[PDB]
Amino acid sequence: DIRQTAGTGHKLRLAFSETLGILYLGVYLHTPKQGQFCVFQLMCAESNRYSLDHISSIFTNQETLIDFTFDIWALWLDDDNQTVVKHINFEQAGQWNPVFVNP
Repeated sequence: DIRQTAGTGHKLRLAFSETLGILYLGVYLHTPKQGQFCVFQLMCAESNRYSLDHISSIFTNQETLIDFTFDIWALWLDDDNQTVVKHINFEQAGQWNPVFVNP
């Protein structure tokens, strides 16, 4: 899936939140067009078993993922040492903001 950027397939696939509940995850899927993300709930119970339950099936980004912190920060890699960062507010809805600078 590397295309022209050899070694970029090596990336984190799983992020967790800093919310002291620790109750949900972010997961990255790769696709021919740059991937998707999923969100899962974690339910813990007196039955002594933990459930991992789907919430967000799909989520759409842009450049080649380095790392992500899940509100979902996405940090991306491009050629010649280039970068882009993106935020998305999710509510099912998505508001998006990227990074671009011309100096």
